[PDB]
Amino acid sequence: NSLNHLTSQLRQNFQAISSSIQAIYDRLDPPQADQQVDRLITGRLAALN
Amino acid sequence: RILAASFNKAMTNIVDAFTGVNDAITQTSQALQTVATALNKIQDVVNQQG
Amino acid sequence: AVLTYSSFGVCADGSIIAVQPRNVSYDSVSAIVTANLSIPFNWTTSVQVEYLQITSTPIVVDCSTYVCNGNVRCVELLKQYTSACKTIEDALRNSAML
Amino acid sequence: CNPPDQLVVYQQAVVGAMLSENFTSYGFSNVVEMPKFFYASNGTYNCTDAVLTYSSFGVCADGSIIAVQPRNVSYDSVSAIVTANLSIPFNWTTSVQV
Amino acid sequence: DILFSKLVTSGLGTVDADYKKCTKGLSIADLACAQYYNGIMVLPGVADA
Amino acid sequence: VFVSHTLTKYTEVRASRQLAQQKVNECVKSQSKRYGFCGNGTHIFSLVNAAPEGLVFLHTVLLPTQYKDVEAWSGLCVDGINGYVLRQPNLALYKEGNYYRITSRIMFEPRIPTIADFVQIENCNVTFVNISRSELQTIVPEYIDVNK
Amino acid sequence: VFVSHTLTKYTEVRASRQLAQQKVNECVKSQSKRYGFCGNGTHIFSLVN
Amino acid sequence: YRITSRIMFEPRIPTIADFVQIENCNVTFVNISRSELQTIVPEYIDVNK
Amino acid sequence: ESADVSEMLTFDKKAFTLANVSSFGDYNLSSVIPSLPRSGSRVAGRSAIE
Amino acid sequence: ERMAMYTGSLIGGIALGGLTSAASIPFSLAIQSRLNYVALQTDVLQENQ
Ligand SMILES: *[C@@H]1O[C@H](CO)[C@@H](O[C@@H]2O[C@H](CO)[C@@H](O[C@@H]3O[C@H](CO)[C@@H](O)[C@H](O)[C@@H]3O)[C@H](O)[C@H]2NC(C)=O)[C@H](O)[C@H]1NC(C)=O
Ligand SMILES: *[C@@H]1O[C@H](CO)[C@@H](O[C@@H]2O[C@H](CO)[C@@H](O[C@@H]3O[C@H](CO)[C@@H](O)[C@H](O)[C@@H]3O)[C@H](O)[C@H]2NC(C)=O)[C@H](O)[C@H]1NC(C)=O
Ligand SMILES: *[C@@H]1O[C@H](CO)[C@@H](O[C@@H]2O[C@H](CO)[C@@H](O)[C@H](O)[C@H]2NC(C)=O)[C@H](O)[C@H]1NC(C)=O
Ligand SMILES: *[C@@H]1O[C@H](CO)[C@@H](O[C@@H]2O[C@H](CO)[C@@H](O)[C@H](O)[C@H]2NC(C)=O)[C@H](O)[C@H]1NC(C)=O
Ligand SMILES: *[C@@H]1O[C@H](CO)[C@@H](O[C@@H]2O[C@H](CO)[C@@H](O)[C@H](O)[C@H]2NC(C)=O)[C@H](O)[C@H]1NC(C)=O
Ligand SMILES: *[C@@H]1O[C@H](CO)[C@@H](O[C@@H]2O[C@H](CO)[C@@H](O)[C@H](O)[C@H]2NC(C)=O)[C@H](O)[C@H]1NC(C)=O
Ligand SMILES: *[C@@H]1O[C@H](CO)[C@@H](O[C@@H]2O[C@H](CO)[C@@H](O)[C@H](O)[C@H]2NC(C)=O)[C@H](O)[C@H]1NC(C)=O
Ligand SMILES: *[C@@H]1O[C@H](CO)[C@@H](O[C@@H]2O[C@H](CO)[C@@H](O)[C@H](O)[C@H]2NC(C)=O)[C@H](O)[C@H]1NC(C)=O
Ligand SMILES: *[C@@H]1O[C@H](CO)[C@@H](O)[C@H](O)[C@H]1NC(C)=O
Ligand SMILES: *[C@@H]1O[C@H](CO)[C@@H](O)[C@H](O)[C@H]1NC(C)=O
Ligand SMILES: *[C@@H]1O[C@H](CO)[C@@H](O)[C@H](O)[C@H]1NC(C)=O
Ligand SMILES: *[C@@H]1O[C@H](CO)[C@@H](O)[C@H](O)[C@H]1NC(C)=O
Ligand SMILES: *[C@@H]1O[C@H](CO)[C@@H](O)[C@H](O)[C@H]1NC(C)=O
Ligand SMILES: *[C@@H]1O[C@H](CO)[C@@H](O)[C@H](O)[C@H]1NC(C)=O
Ligand SMILES: *[C@@H]1O[C@H](CO)[C@@H](O)[C@H](O)[C@H]1NC(C)=O
Ligand SMILES: *[C@@H]1O[C@H](CO)[C@@H](O)[C@H](O)[C@H]1NC(C)=O
Ligand SMILES: *[C@@H]1O[C@H](CO)[C@@H](O)[C@H](O)[C@H]1NC(C)=O
Ligand SMILES: *[C@@H]1O[C@H](CO)[C@@H](O)[C@H](O)[C@H]1NC(C)=O
Ligand SMILES: *[C@@H]1O[C@H](CO)[C@@H](O)[C@H](O)[C@H]1NC(C)=O
Repeated sequence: NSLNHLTSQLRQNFQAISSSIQAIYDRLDPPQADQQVDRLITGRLAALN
Repeated sequence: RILAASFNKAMTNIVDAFTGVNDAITQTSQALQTVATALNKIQDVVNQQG
Repeated sequence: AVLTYSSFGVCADGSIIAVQPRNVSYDSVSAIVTANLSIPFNWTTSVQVEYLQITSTPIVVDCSTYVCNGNVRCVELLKQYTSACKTIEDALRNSAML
Repeated sequence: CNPPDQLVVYQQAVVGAMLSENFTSYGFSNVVEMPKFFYASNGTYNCTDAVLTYSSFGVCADGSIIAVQPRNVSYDSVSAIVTANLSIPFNWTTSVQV
Repeated sequence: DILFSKLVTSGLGTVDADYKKCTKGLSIADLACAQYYNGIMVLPGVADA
Repeated sequence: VFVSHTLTKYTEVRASRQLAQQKVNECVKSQSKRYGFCGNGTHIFSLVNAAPEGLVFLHTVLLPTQYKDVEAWSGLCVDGINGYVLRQPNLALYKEGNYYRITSRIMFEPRIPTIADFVQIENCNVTFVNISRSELQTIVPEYIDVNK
Repeated sequence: VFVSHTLTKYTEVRASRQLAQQKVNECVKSQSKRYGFCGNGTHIFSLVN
Repeated sequence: YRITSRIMFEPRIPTIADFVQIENCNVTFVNISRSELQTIVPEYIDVNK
Repeated sequence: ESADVSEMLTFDKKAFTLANVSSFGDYNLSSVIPSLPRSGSRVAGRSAIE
Repeated sequence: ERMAMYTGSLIGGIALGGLTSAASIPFSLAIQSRLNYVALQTDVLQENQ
């Protein structure tokens, strides 16, 4: 139950374009992609906590 | 006989300590101190469920 | 002192004083030796109180009603979060049964 | 419009339901009134053993709801020093507890 | 009874709701019935009096 | 967040519930000698009552109020070749006036010395009571020197 | 989140504090015959610092 | 003969107070007569006989 | 947390005065006995292990 | 301060033997008394100390 909750949290977009980090860098310039990746970083660190 | 008389006195002070009619003198004994500790723990539990 | 924390305490008028440990006379193992021994001779009965919590009111929550408020369209969106409601409901129900 | 209900499952089957209204819902044919809810089951209330329990409530295999009672045991006692007839264990059996 | 009345009555605390009265509507729902509408069900105490 | 709050509280209650069951089995149903488990003195009996979300225990213990001084001795040495010590280590032999008595070290329970109260050992101590077979009656009133 | 960290740690300390009080009453003041409570052999006396 | 504690080797001279009488004997018991009981219990004097 | 810790911390002036190194004879207990207060205003200090 | 008084009292309590007028006993007697609690001592000269 604990592992399934942590792995499923990887599918969340956290109000970003996509949950895949590579997809963001394939669609935007680094100045704009970094701001959207930060949403995934903060959201995923919350799941680890 | 002395044991029974002492037990009856202690039981009376326990009920007095639960109500509060001897609050200003409850510090005179460690036995009455345990009642204060018990009441504090029950009060915490009663103030925590909600 | 009526209120205490660590080494500090306050009395009824509000003065702050240093609190001291309670006086207790430790019991001792009587020695097997030719000497003068002190043995308890008279007794008094003391009653002491202890409180221990043994139960907590179990609470169960229906995941569908709490998040969707009964909205039919909302419950269809909730089904995408396959592991969300099942994990919450299972955790609460098992704890209540045990 | 649709408040939540509770379903009782036993051996992969629904044996009863707890309802807030006096309706024979979920296809059950019998309904009884409990202190704080209605109970719908299909059973006949001619049982005394509960397969599932919670607090003071239990359900039999057929789904009838009954009040569970504390387990009856015989407490051990301190054999007093007095001139009278005393009872002393004479036979013993071996029991294994897990 | 002293330890159950002298201390603050848990009217605002965990008291199970009469589900049979919450859906009748014969009176405006109290704190217990209001929580039932949000899916919160306080089960009866295991320590039966 | 609510599940985290409830699960944490179940851990607190589960620990306290196990202690309460141990106190029911060891302080209420039985009499305990484990110091400090059922009060701070000599345990006699305990009572229990229902409390909000729990149990309340009323431990009944004995606290000493007065003490008695006795001139105790380690043992007896008879004829300088026979050594005797008390059968139980919690017993003490003491002199009261012209006679001798045996008492428990925990509670003052006077007892008349009997030959079954002693255990014979190979050697003697300097601190043992010097006595001969003929005078051992002063310590053990029932003793009779049959062989003499 | 901080309240959760402190309360969880207080659970660990509360359980370990009770064990410490039992070891003070049974191993330090008195002599214990409970096997394994105050070492792995015959207990004589215990010290605390 | 000597008597010792099983927990610690503490030799002791056998005294009549160290024994408890039972109804029957067992085949593995040490067979003596009343006349020779002194060899086991040095303080035993046969008053009768 | 401050209430149940205070209950555990008891004191006995009678037993405390036996904290000499001389009370134990051949048993070296100097590593655990309290240290002598350097300049008053206190009754004891940390031992050689603490 | 309270810790030093707490641990100091417990260490000193091992040297109490219940003597009249609170007189201290030689520590050899304290060990002998605690040994007797395990088994009744018959070694009169206490060579094992
Ligand atoms: C177990 O608990 C008792 C109860 O508190 C511990 O303290 C002792 O309690 C009695 C009263 O119940 C004290 O008696 C009083 O002492 C002062 C001494 O000057 C005297 O003025 C009073 O008239 C009365 O006799 C007793 O002294 C007190 N012990 C100490 C050291 O103050 C008791 O010590 C506890 N025992 C154990 C083994 O934990
Ligand atoms: C410990 O657990 C055992 C069971 O594992 C308890 O034994 C049960 O004790 C009750 C009360 O004595 C017995 O009930 C009585 O049985 C007789 C014969 O059937 C009947 O005439 C009485 O009216 C009553 O039903 C029960 O049969 C017995 N069960 C077993 C398996 O021995 C025991 O009481 C428990 N002891 C403690 C101290 O908790
Ligand atoms: C135990 O205490 C008794 C008194 O209760 C002591 O008796 C005194 O002993 C001294 C020895 O020099 C005499 O001068 C006194 O006259 C005695 N007093 C009485 C009233 O007889 C005794 O010495 C103590 N014994 C031990 C072994 O400690
Ligand atoms: C214990 O029980 C025995 C019987 O097992 C009692 O003996 C009876 O005593 C009365 C005394 O008036 C006699 O009338 C009966 O004839 C006796 N019965 C037998 C079978 O001898 C005895 O009284 C009881 N004693 C106690 C102290 O409880
Ligand atoms: C057994 O004898 C020894 C001596 O062989 C006793 O020890 C003496 O006891 C007195 C009184 O406390 C001391 O003043 C002596 O200094 C001790 N001598 C030694 C060599 O330690 C001992 O007390 C006796 N033991 C028992 C259990 O009676
Ligand atoms: C019991 O008698 C013995 C002697 O059989 C006494 O022990 C002697 O005491 C004197 C005086 O101090 C010493 O000079 C001897 O060397 C001791 N001899 C032995 C073998 O210990 C002893 O004092 C007497 N006991 C009592 C309690 O008075
Ligand atoms: C003590 O005496 C009894 C006498 O009966 C001995 O037991 C007998 O041993 C013989 C030889 O093995 C058997 O044939 C008898 O049938 C035994 N009788 C009993 C009591 O069953 C016993 O062995 C002797 N024990 C010792 C150690 O001397
Ligand atoms: C008891 O032990 C203490 C601590 O180990 C001893 O003190 C030490 O003694 C050695 C002797 O070589 C010195 O080097 C250390 O510097 C001392 N340390 C301290 C902190 O004082 C002490 O000598 C021992 N005493 C006895 C009687 O055995
Ligand atoms: C405990 O004992 C000390 C003296 O050793 C005394 O000063 C103190 O007041 C006593 N009790 C309390 C409760 O402070
Ligand atoms: C024990 O103390 C009580 C209370 O002071 C007293 O009434 C009683 O007589 C005393 N008993 C003895 C045997 O000294
Ligand atoms: C519930 O319905 C049954 C069947 O119609 C009826 O007999 C009973 O009186 C009803 N009870 C209540 C409390 O409505
Ligand atoms: C319960 O019994 C009724 C009675 O007709 C039956 O029709 C329904 O199928 C049964 N279903 C269950 C749950 O047993
Ligand atoms: C109830 O159960 C008993 C025992 O199985 C059975 O004999 C009886 O027919 C049932 N019905 C009634 C009304 O007692
Ligand atoms: C326990 O005892 C009660 C009262 O004597 C009795 O009615 C009941 O049938 C017994 N058994 C159970 C399981 O409650
Ligand atoms: C004890 O009970 C058993 C059956 O449980 C029986 O076989 C045995 O003979 C009994 N013993 C006595 C001594 O009554
Ligand atoms: C035997 O009894 C007499 C009294 O008839 C008594 O003088 C004598 O001392 C007793 N014998 C012993 C060894 O005490
Ligand atoms: C003492 O008892 C023995 C028997 O145990 C006997 O033979 C002896 O003669 C008696 N007298 C003496 C002085 O040993
Ligand atoms: C001694 O034994 C004989 C039998 O050998 C018996 O008659 C006598 O009564 C016994 N002595 C006593 C004092 O009973
Ligand atoms: C030990 O006791 C003596 C008594 O004279 C005292 O001088 C000494 O300072 C005490 N030790 C400590 C460490 O306080």
